[PDB]
Amino acid sequence: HLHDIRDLHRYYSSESFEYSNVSGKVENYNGSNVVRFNPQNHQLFLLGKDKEQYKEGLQGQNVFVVQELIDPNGRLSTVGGVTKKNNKTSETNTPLFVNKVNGEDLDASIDSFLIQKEEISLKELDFKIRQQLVNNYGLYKGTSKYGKIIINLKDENKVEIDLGDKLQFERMGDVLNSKDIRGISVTINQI
Amino acid sequence: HDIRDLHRYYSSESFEYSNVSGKVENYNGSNVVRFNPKDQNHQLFLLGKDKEQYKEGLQGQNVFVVQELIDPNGRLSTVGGVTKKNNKTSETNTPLFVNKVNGEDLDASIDSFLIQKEEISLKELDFKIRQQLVNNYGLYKGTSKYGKIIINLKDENKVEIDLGDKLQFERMGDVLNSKDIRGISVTINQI
Repeated sequence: HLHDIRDLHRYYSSESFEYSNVSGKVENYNGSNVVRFNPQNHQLFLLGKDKEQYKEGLQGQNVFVVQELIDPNGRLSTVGGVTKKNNKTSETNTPLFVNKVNGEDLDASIDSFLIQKEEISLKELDFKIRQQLVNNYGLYKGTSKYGKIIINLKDENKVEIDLGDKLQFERMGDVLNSKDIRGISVTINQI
Repeated sequence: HDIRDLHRYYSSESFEYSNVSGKVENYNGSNVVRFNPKDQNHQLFLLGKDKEQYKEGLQGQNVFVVQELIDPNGRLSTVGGVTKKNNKTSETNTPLFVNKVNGEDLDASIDSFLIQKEEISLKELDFKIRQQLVNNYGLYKGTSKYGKIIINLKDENKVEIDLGDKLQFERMGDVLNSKDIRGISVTINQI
């Protein structure tokens, strides 16, 4: 897990790409499973719920990509972010709350969050949400670092994400039906 | 304001009467409208936005009631809470996020809020949320007192209510369009 406010800031401010028609075989890279592709050369770690679902490879999927590192051979490595295609360009605006506790004060704000697909990886959800927090709510700046992103799916399940560190690599493979996302409430608990 | 009084008030029984009618009048300073369904004489203080809107009294509209007191003459007094008339049963479900901030700890739940009618006074919205919280989220019990209810309205206006005290009498006449309620997110800043 990545601690340190400055490190969190840079990563969640970085550039992201989204690719379609991504197919690769499958290959073992010291332990975890991988998929190389070249639209610049690329490497995709399946080590989560995608380890299960893409256990032999990718046929034509979409991949949300955030650059973790360039490995020794020169590959853009990235974890998770795999969605289906056929993956409709469905589109849903969803209520966003940012609740900024600062000891005894509370600066609450309302926004919305535009998911642009029928299916969205928890990786992409997490990235886009925090990038919005970084840009408009001063997340990972001064005293804004700890807190949670909370996602309500069809009024029954919950998805917590601790803002204190990077989304865990294991749950980057998770996928959500956009439709089901009812809202998002973030609560930054200030130092 | 004391936490046990807030507990009592927001733990109390509500009524919503149909077809309420009466002329406006007197009572020391403030406008009121005396009405009465079977066997219990009511007195409705119009001391806010409803002071202007309903300055010639009450045709057939509905009235959300919460007993503030029983006045010297025996009339059960109540402030605000007037909705439109018909006022159909169009049913909206609307997401509810509860966030309990206990120092460095943060416990967030997800839930749903069932609004039954097409319009709804702020008074009724305020009461129904707080009651749910008092019944399911240990509000007004122990260290749970301060915080805010933040309602998100049709893309995208905000309404804050402070949990630290009873809803200001002067806003009880405010009314919301039920469909436009995107979602509520309450934060309890624990002591």
